[PDB]
This record gives sequence, structure tokens and C-alpha cells, in this order.
Amino acid sequence: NPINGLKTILHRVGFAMRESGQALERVGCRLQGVYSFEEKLNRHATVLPMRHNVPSLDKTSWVAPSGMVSGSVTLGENSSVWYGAIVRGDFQPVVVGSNSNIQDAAYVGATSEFSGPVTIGDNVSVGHGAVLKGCTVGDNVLIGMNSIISEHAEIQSGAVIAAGSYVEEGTTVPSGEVWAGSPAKKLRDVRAGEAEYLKSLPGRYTELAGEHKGIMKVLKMKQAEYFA
Amino acid sequence: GWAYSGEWGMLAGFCFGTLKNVQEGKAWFRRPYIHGAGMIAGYYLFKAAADWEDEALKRIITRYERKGYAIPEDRKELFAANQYK
Amino acid sequence: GVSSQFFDAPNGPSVKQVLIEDEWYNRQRSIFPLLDKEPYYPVDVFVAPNAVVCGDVDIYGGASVFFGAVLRGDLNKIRLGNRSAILDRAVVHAARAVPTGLNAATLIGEKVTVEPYAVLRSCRVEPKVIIGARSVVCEGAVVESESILAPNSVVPPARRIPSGELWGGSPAKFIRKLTDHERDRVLDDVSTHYHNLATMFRREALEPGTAWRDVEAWRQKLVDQGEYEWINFREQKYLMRLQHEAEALEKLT
Amino acid sequence: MSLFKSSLPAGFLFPYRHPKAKGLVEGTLYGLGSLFRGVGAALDELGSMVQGPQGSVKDHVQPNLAFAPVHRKPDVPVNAGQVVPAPPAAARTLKIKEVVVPNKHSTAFVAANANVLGNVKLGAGSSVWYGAVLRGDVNGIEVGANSNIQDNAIVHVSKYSMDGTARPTVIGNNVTIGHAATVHACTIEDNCLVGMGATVLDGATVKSGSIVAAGAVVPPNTTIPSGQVWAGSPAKFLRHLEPEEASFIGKSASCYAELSAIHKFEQSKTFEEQYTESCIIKDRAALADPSNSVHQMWEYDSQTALVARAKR
Amino acid sequence: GFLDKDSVTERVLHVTKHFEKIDASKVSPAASFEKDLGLDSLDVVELVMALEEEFGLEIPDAEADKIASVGDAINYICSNPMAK
Amino acid sequence: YKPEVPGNTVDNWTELRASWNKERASSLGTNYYLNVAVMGFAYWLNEAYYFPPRTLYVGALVFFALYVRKAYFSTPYAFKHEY
Amino acid sequence: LYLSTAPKLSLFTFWASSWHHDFSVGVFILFSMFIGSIGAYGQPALRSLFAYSTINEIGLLLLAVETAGFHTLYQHLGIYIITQLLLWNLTDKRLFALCAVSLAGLPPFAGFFGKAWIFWHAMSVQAFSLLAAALFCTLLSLVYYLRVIRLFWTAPVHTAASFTGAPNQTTLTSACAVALAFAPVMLVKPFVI
Amino acid sequence: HGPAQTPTVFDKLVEVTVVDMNGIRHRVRGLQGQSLAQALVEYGFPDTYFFPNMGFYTQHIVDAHVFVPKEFWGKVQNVDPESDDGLAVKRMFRDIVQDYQRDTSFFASYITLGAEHNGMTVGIGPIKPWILHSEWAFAGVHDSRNKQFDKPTVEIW
Ligand SMILES: C/C=C/C(=O)SCCNC(=O)CCNC(=O)[C@@H](O)C(C)(C)COP(=O)(O)OP(=O)(O)OC[C@H]1O[C@@H](n2cnc3c(N)ncnc32)[C@H](O)[C@@H]1OP(=O)(O)O
Ligand SMILES: CCCCCCCCCCCC(=O)SCCNC(=O)CCNC(=O)[C@H](O)C(C)(C)COP(=O)(O)O
Repeated sequence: NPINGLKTILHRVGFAMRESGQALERVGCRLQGVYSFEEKLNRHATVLPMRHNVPSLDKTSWVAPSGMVSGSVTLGENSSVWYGAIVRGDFQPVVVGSNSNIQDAAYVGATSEFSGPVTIGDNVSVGHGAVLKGCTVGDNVLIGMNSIISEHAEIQSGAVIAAGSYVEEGTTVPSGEVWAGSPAKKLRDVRAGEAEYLKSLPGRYTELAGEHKGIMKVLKMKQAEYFA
Repeated sequence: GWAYSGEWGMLAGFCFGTLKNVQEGKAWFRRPYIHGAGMIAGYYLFKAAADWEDEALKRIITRYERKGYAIPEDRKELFAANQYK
Repeated sequence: GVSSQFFDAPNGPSVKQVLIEDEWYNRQRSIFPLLDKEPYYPVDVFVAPNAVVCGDVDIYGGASVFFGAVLRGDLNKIRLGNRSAILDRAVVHAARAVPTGLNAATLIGEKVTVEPYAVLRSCRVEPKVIIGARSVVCEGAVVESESILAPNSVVPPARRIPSGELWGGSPAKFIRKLTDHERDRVLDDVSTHYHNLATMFRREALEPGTAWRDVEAWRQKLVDQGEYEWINFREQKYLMRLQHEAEALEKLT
Repeated sequence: MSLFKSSLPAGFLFPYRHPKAKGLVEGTLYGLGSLFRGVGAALDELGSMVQGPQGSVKDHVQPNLAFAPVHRKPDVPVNAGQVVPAPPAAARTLKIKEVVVPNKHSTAFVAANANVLGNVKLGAGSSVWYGAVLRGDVNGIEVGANSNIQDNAIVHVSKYSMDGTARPTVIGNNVTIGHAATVHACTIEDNCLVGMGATVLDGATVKSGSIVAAGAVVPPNTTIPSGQVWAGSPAKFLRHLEPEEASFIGKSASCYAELSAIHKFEQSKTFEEQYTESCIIKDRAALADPSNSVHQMWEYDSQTALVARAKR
Repeated sequence: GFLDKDSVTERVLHVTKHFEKIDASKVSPAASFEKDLGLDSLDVVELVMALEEEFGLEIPDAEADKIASVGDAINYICSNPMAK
Repeated sequence: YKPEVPGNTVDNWTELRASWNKERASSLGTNYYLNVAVMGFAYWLNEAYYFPPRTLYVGALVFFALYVRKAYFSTPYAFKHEY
Repeated sequence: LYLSTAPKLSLFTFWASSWHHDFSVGVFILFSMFIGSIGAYGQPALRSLFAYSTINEIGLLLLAVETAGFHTLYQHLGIYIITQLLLWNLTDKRLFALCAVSLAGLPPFAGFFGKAWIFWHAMSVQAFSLLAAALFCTLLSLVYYLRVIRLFWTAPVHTAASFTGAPNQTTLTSACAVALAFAPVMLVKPFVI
Repeated sequence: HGPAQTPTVFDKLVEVTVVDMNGIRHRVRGLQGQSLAQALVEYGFPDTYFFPNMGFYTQHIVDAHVFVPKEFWGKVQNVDPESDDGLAVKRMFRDIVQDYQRDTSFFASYITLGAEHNGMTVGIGPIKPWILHSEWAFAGVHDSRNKQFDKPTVEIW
């Protein structure tokens, strides 16, 4: 891809100009006698591009400040990445649908050498502390807390993965079924009263993401009062 | 002296900067101002070496002719020349 | 209760202690010492900005600490081998003692990869080992060389995984033997792949970056208003030590 | 009062920021520095423009989420955190009158990169460690005195559940919550231990003096009685408590009190103190040479690297 | 096993022989200092000091307090890595 | 497959220990005697550079054949109590 | 580092400037070359390896002195001094292999050129026996320079970072002296005369 | 394969009693396949007890002078005295031990711990002053509290 070749040349030239400028600014600081540049503050980035691969975030999506997205990440409409969650697409890309939630300190990524891209559908609940490596998740699926979904596994639409389960590599989970266990296996079908709570789950997270985004805006304005 | 000594000095400066990065654990393109300073120093160092080439040839022919070794005029141009070979 | 002031710290007592609720920006260091226990690391290490490496930790060669991972060497020593990868938000801790009577330090050999959300505490991991995701290896346990632990596995305290095999489950049982090509090449392949990803991150990092400009702008505004306090920290540490010695002497007699 | 308390130059006393320039030479250097800073920031911005869309992402300091507010809800009662008045900028911009911040005791330790939000109460001598998530947003989170939530552990509550019950999370006294443990809408009584990597689900009760083992999954609405150890996925009965493990629980709580003290001491130092300490470390390593020419005249203080007295 | 179990035994008997309060024929290769030979603590300390003089060692107070028999003394000398 | 070490472990380790139960001398005596030998008697070789090459080559081979190696050197005289 | 560079330059310049003798130094050439090569082959400590290899190099410089032709002496001494400046200031151990290939006289690097003009001028005035001994000791020297390469090139890389400032403080000089792979273009010409 | 025992660390544990040069007995635990010098280092013994293995390509291995009883003489690994490893052991005996040598003198890296060493009692032997380079030497007196285990690297240079 020669387009990527031109982008590579431009990114490397701009990076060299940035290094030269920051170094000259540090020389200026040393001449002034001010050593604020030496502070070992937290250099965490909520959005982390990988050369010319920038995450594509919708204007109604939200990523928490302790969360992060890296590389080729697509977040759809009203989709949320919560506190401490890590979504990594610097090796292979990540695609997240609309109204889907990646809950607190969850890992979604495609970083193994033979992993395909991660594809998460619409209205998907990814629970606390779940690890997702190179999988495909269909629409209206709850990923339970502290669960592992392996490479090339297919979580079809309407299925429930229980908490603490481990779905093996290349495992197809059918529609409308509940699977549990560390050698994860079919337990039962999804019941109707269960499916009502499954339908009502992602909208709550949408409104919770709205409230938390507003509070983070308040925090940013409080921070901006100090230096501006 | 040699015609392409400055270009050789610039390649030497680039390799110098790359090695100074590799020793300190950085990628090859990091700190390009170090590469630029190394290129300037390498260019002027190898141009000075190429000047010493002509100077050494001139000293040899001058000393040899003062001692009594008479060199024919077809061969004196091999020495008393700022040849840009 | 334990006081939060230390007069026998190597660099002296803390003159000014800041409450955490009074902080207006995040000041979490990624590499920092705990009294006299300083981390040791090479020139080509990758430490992620939201990872924490504290205390008595030795890092070698081409090892990497990925995003949100914790290596806390406060009760004992932790060693990370050459080209060993600690992936995203895995925890490595160490106890003061183990039931087996051996050294309680967590020792991780070269070419060892530790998958996301795994926990290692006072265990011995020999070279070329894959620890799976959501796995716990407890106090005093031993994982032998060229072995693989399946994801979501528990290794109970003072237990052993034999060399050359794949183990998994809670508690961990025998699954299968690794092939000879798996022991020869695949473990090194996984470690090399994660080192390459860490190198990709290391190439693009601008350290220290430019986030300090705002904090310096706030400090410049304070110097403009005349509210910036200049503290002689060396002299205050000296005077606090002298007062501590006088207070200690004026109670024994 | 070291030995030269009235003759040291201001640059040596204040290495983080030198005082105001006086003479012609210092002012010329300051002006050159401001020019260099301007040209350097300009070249940085131009390089970010030439670079492409990746240059639009800028380096910014992160908010302090160790002490963070949530929305005060009318249906949610505030029993763990405290309702504090909103900032006036937030009120005049995006319609906030009251927020909920945590109730944090003065002896508790919170990691600078932890996330403690909203309706959370932290008891005396308790600790929340690096990367822990305590999100009290739809209900309350209570942590007792001398309790520790270890690294990368997740604590969360429910308001809406499958069976329509709003459940807080209550953690008793002298409780150890293991590394990467998941605590979700449940009750942990006094002097209990939850193993590292374990999961306790909604509405489960761990009675006093019990242990949940490492990697265990506690199913919802399960009661683990006193003096029992449970393990597995799903967790069943394994053993009764040993005589020594009950004292081991208290030993673990006391050990994390002692550890949280040292970590709070290191964490709560200012930038100026840290920079002064780095200059002191540099001087100490320069003084470690026994052939240093000052060793024959001056004796140096060990902790600050100042001249204490004349040796001869 | 740092030294043999015969020559050390006869050397032990040789230094046990010159004690005025002991019987030169009652001494056996496996006896006791208290029930058999009839010695209090100070006599035991004196015998251990004689053994230390013959083998060129240093036996601390706790180790010499644990020694209560001829066989115990022989085993302690044999287990010692600095014996002569 | 790995080859077997020849011999017995006790006998081999006694062979490894032999003739080293002795305090090593300082090197000052060897160095001073070498410098005295060169500074006093190396002028005896001044006319040797003009001698025929067969003589010089045979003399070099003779010096190589009668040379005793300094490393791992031992004498039986180190452990006897009379000549 | 100080002892292997500066006094040898000072004393050889005095020898070039104001010294004549009516004698020979050939037996000391033989002693230095054979003793240095065999000693560096036999000594496992690295400090003794480099001491004996230095004795071998001073034997080569004495062969350059004995056959006259001080131009080859000065060229080899300069290349040796630059290698010494690289050797004693190394923190990355991979460049220890460049010192090894450039002290073994391997062709494209500058040590080859420094040895090879000494060999050329020795063959020009027909100093055959000393030259043959020098060639045998050059064949022996390669074995322990290969031992150096085995030790420090075919090994995993570990270089500790600085903690108390001064971060890898002599990378400039060591990286500048490693560019003895670019000096051979000027060395092949009639340069040092 | 059946209901047989899960592997424990206690199955591979080897216990050795070590008497240091002050006469104090120590309990040293190790694992099968680990050398004795490694178990001595990990126990926490001071750095003055250890010295480089003086062979080519093995100076990064630390070694100690131990006294081994006659019952365990045949469980030390065999070294050919004509090989290069034999000359390494001869150099170590020539330079480090000298006149502290006894008939029970061995070197701890040549002892590989197995079940046959379980209950074996060894003692640490004295050594003479030595130097490898400026950053690794021994002046002759065992007055230092620095453990060998706390050194991050073993440096041949
Ligand atoms: C950083 C702070 C640390 C702390 O202070 S505590 C937090 C972390 N601590 C922990 O690791 C808690 C868990 N540790 C323990 O293992 C313990 O508490 C666990 C106590 C119940 C038991 O650990 P033990 O070392 O006492 O092992 P047991 O003798 O009780 O094992 C009996 C049995 O249970 C099984 N067992 C034992 N432990 C576990 C586990 N963990 N999971 C599943 N199954 C297990 C095991 O299979 C055993 O059977 P077999 O191996 O088949 O013979
Ligand atoms: C240079 C010469 C200077 C010497 C000066 C030093 C002289 C110090 C002498 C004074 C110290 C004493 O008597 S100390 C007083 C010793 N008497 C007591 O303590 C009362 C209890 N009786 C015992 O202890 C007996 O020894 C016994 C019943 C045998 C216990 O049997 P064992 O033994 O089995 O235990």
C-alpha cells in the first residue's frame, strides 16, 4: 500500500520535527532555570495512536480517562469504555458496534500473532474484568464478569456467557443459550424473564455513560481553572 | 584528494548517530539532531583527511627532489597536484 | 496504627505531605523506590505509563511491562528474566516466607510470557513458560521449564507443574504433552512477538512529552501572584532530624 | 544549620526553580530561554501538523480519580459518601447542584492511580491499592477499618438486578481482598479473606472468619458460614479453618497496614521534594568515590548531602 | 563422616580414662553421663573440655549441653567438618 | 547421547587436588630475577645475529624442547623434609 | 586506558626523533610475539587476555621499528590507540566484538590495514624469519579474539540503565571510535607517510 | 494415568545441613537438579563465600569451597583431569584454596542436588584472597553483610 508509504514518510518527518522542537524547548527551560519538565507525572493517554492509525470515536461515544483505546479502534454510537478498561488494536483492529459497553477494567484486544480482528456487535455487555482475545461477538450478548473468550471463537446473537467461564479457541456458542464453566459447556437456554433484563441492560449503561461523561467534563473544567 | 570523501563522511555521521541510539536502547531514527551534528563533523573530518592526502604527496615530492632525486615532468604531476580523483 | 513519617528514610523525612483528595492532577509514577529498595531495569525496557513498578524489582534485557500491570516488590524481591513479558494488568507480588522453606522471592526466568489478569505471588517460573489468562500461581509453587498453563487455572500453594507439559484447570491437572517443535520454537516465538509489540510502543514514545506545560503555566501564575512558596528542602530535612534527635534524647533521662 | 546555612547560593537551595534574575547576564539568558521555548513549541506544533491526524492528540495531565464525584440521584440514598455542594462553574454550565464524593478517613491510603468514585466510605487505616476500581454510582460501597482492597480488584454494586433488588457492597473490618478479585453487590463480614483472582457475585454472604480461596467463583445468593474454606467454580465446601489461618487473617491485615504506611509516605511527596531528592541522590553517588577531594576537609550529612562539619 | 568411627572412639576412651572420678573399666563405647557414669553438669563440662582439647575444636554451650553420652560425643565429633 | 567421563570420581578429584596444598609465592621474585637476567646477560646475544641460520634455528628448537612451563608447575622437592 | 596509549606514543616519538643504536631487538620481537600470543590463548581472565594481547601488539610495533619504516609503526599505533579508547569505555557489550575483529586483523576493518603495512614493509627489506614468526602468531591470535566474540556477541543483550544521572556517559566517544570501519578508505592511500 | 498424586514441591525438596566458617549450623533447602552453589546463594550467605568458576566460558557461574564427607564423595560429578574442565578445577585449587585444601575439599557447582544428597552435612571451607577485576574481588576477611543473592548481575568484565 503506497498510501501507507506516503503516510509513513510524513509521520516520520513530523515526528523528527516534534523531537527537535521539544528538545529546543527543554534547552529554553534550562536557560530560564525552571525544571518543571523533569516532573515524573502520569503520562497515561486515553487515546493512543499507533503511527498513522488513529482510533475512530463517535461524538456520542465515551471513553473514561483511566480507560484507553490504542491503534485501529472503532467505537459506535452511544458505546462506552469504562474505568481502567483496555481496548487494544495496535496489532489487529478492534470494531465495536453501537450501544455496547466495555465495563470497568476489562481487556478487549487482538494482539496475538495469529489472531483475527475483534468484532463486537450492537447492544453488547462486556462485564467487569473479562478478557477478550481476538473474538467475534454478535448482537445482544452478555459477556459475564471475569470471563475469557479466546481467538476465533464465535459468540452468536442472544447467548449468555456466565461469570468466570473460559470459552476455548475457535469455539462457536449458538444463539439463545447459556454457557458456563472453565471448559465452557452449554448449561441451558436463555429464559424469557432473563431476556427482558438482557434487553434492558445496555440502555442503563448508555445513560450512566452520559452522567459520567458530564462529571468528567466538570473535572476537566476544574483542572482548567488552575492553569488558564 | 578523493572526490567523494564528504559523502563518505556524511554516511559515517549517520551510522554514528544510529549507533549512539542503539547503544542507549533507542530506535535508529530517534534524536535526529544527533545525526545532523554527526554528519557535519564527519563531512569536515573526511574533507580534512582528503586535504592531508594532497599535502603528504607535496611533502614527499619536495623532500625527494631536494635530496637529489630528479623526477621527470611527466611524473611530477602525479604528486604536485590537488587532484580531485 | 503506623505513622506515615519515616525519619530513617535514605533521603530523610518528608517535609511536606500532600493529602490525596487535595491533588488536582494525577501524579502516579511508574517506577519509584520504597525507602531503600530501588528498582533495577535495562536501557531498552518498556514500562507502560499506567503500569506500576515499585520496590525491590530486577528487570533484565528485553523485558516489558504492559498496560496497567503491577510489579510490587515491598515484602520481598521480584526478578523478571530476559525478554519476559508481563501483559495487561497482571499482578506480580511476593510474600515474606513460603511453606516450603525456600527463598520467597518471585523469580521469573527468561522468555516467559504472562497473559492478561494473571497473578504471580512468591512462585518460581522457569524459562520458556506461558501462563494463561485469569490464572493464579500461589505461594511457593513451582512451574518448570518449557511448560504451559491453560487460561483460568489455579496452581495451589507448594504445588508443581512438571516440565514439557500442558496443565490446566482449578486445581491444575494434566492435559497433554507439548510437542518437540512447541518446546523448540513456539514459546520463544510468543516471547519474541510480545517483545516486538513492546518495541513498536517504545519507538513512538516522546519522553517526557509536553503535559508538563500546563502545570508549569499554573506555577508561573502562582509566581506572578506571589503565592508560590520556596522551600529549602535539604535544610528542613536537616532541622527535622536534629529536632527528632533532641526529642529522643529528652525522654530517656 | 548544617555548616553553610547562610552562604549557599539560591540555585543549590532551590534546584526545581531558580529565583528571579537580577543582573544583565542572567536576564539575557532568561530572554534567550523564552525565545528558545517559543521556537521549540512552534516547531513541535508544526511537526504535529505535518505528521497528520495523529498529531491532533495532545499530551494532557489526567484527572485525580482517586477522589472523584458521581451524580446525586433522587432514588439513590447517600449512606456511604457525602453530598457536597457543586462547583459554581458546573452549576452555571451543565446544571449541577449537588455531587457525591467519598467519605475518606484521614489515616486511609488510596493509590494515585486507583478509581474511587462517589458513594464510597473508607474506614480508618484501610487501603485501596494500585489500579483498583471502587465505583459507587448506583448504590453504596462500605469498607471497614483496617481493610485492604489489593491491586487490580474490582468493586461494584447494583441498583437494578435480575430479581429486582438493589444491593450495596459492605466490607467489614480486618478484611483482605485479594489481587484481581471481583466483589459485586455482596456482603463480607469481619475478619474474612477473599483469595486472589476470586469472584463473589450478587447477594452472597461471607460470614466472619471464613476464607474464599484463590480462583473461586461464589454463586449468587450463597451463604458461606463461619470457619469454613470454600473453593472452585462454582465454590463448594472444602475444609474447616485451621487454628493458624485465623491468626493469619489478622497478620495479613496488620501487614497491609504497615505496607500502606510506607506507600503513602512515598506517594504523598511533592514534585519539589522529589526533585530535591534526585539532586541529593546525585550528590551522594558523587560522594561515594573515596578519592573525592572534599573527603579530606568536609564531612557530609548522609541524608541530605550537605556539609555537616569540618573533618580536620 | 568427616572422620572415621574407630580412631575417634578410642581417642574418646583415652581421654575418658584419665578422670579420677571415673572408673577405668566401666567406660563403654555406648554409655550415659548421668545414669551410668554418675556425673553432674560440671563433670560433663570438664569431659567435653577434655574432648575439645584432644580434637582441637570449639563446642558452644548449647551443643555441649545437648551432649549427654559417649555416642553423642562421638557423633558430634564425626559430624563436625572442622575436626582434626 | 553423551560420552561417559573416564575414570573414577574420587581418583580423578584426588588427581585434581595434587600438588596445590601449598601457599603460592608472590610474583615479585620471578619478575625481579627476569629483569636481572635480561639486564645483566642479554648482551651475550649481540654477535649471535650474524651466526649461520642453521645454528640459530637449531638453537631455537633446542630452547623450545628444553623449556619448562610455568603454569601447572610442581616439584617433588616441595613436600620432602630432606634432600 | 591511560597506560596502553599515551606513554607508548611518547616513547616511540622519542625513538623516531633522536635515537640510533648499532644493535638488534629481534630476540625481544620473538619473545613478545610468542609469549603474548600463547599467554592470551592460555589465560581465562579477560584482563590477562588483554595484557598478553598487548605484549603481542608491542612485538609487532617492534618489528616495524627493527626494519625501519616508521610510517607503518605510526599507522598501526594510531589504529591501536583508537581501539583502546573504544575498549576501556564500553558499556554495550556487542561492540566488544568489533574490537575483537579489528584486533585480529580481519580484512575490512582498520586493524587489518595497520598489521598489513607492517607486514608489507617487513617483506620489502626481506626480514623473512621475524615475518614468519609474526604470521604464525597472527594465526594464533585469531582463536582468542574468537573467544571474545563467542563470549560477548553470541549472548543475550543486557545493558543496565543509569539511576543517579549521568546516563551512559561515554556513548559519544565509543560510538565515534566504532567508526573505524570508515577510516580504511583513507588508510589505503599513501596517507601516513 | 489415574488417581496418582499431584506433584508437590515437597517431593523435589532436598535438605542439606551447612556449617559456615563460624561453626554455626544452617538448614539449607534446595530442589532436585539445582546445584549446591545456587542453593547456598539463595539461602542468603554473604558474597565473600563465593568466587568465579575459573574456566573459559563459565566465569558467570559462582562457586564455593565445600567439605564433603566420605559417604558423599562418590556423588560429586566426575571431571577428567586431562580435559579443559580439569584444568579449570586445577586453576581453582591452585589459586583460590591453596593451603586450606583437605581430602574432603570439593567445589559446590560440581554437586548437583538429588535425592541421594538428602540429609548430607557439608561445611564451607576457607579461601585465599583473589581478584577477577576491579568490581569483583576478595580482600581476605569475611566481614561483610552483603548477600550474594542481592547482586543483580555476575560480571565477567
Ligand atoms: C497478596 C495478598 C495475599 C494474601 O494475603 S491472601 C490473598 C491471596 N491468597 C491466596 O492465594 C488464597 C488462596 N490460597 C489457597 O490456595 C488456599 O487458601 C487454599 C487454602 C484454600 C488451600 O491451599 P493449601 O496450600 O492449604 O492447599 P490444601 O492442602 O488446602 O489443598 C486441598 C485441596 O484443595 C485444592 N485447592 C487448594 N488450594 C486451592 C485453590 N486456591 N483453588 C482451588 N483449589 C485448591 C487442591 O486441589 C487440594 O487437593 P489436591 O491438590 O487434589 O490433593
Ligand atoms: C583463676 C581462678 C579464679 C576462680 C574464681 C571463680 C570461682 C567461682 C566459684 C563461685 C561460683 C559458685 O560457686 S555458684 C553456686 C553454685 N551452687 C548453686 O548454684 C546452688 C545449687 N547447687 C548447684 O547448682 C550444684 O552445682 C549442683 C547441685 C551440683 C547442681 O547440679 P548440676 O551441676 O548437674 O546442675
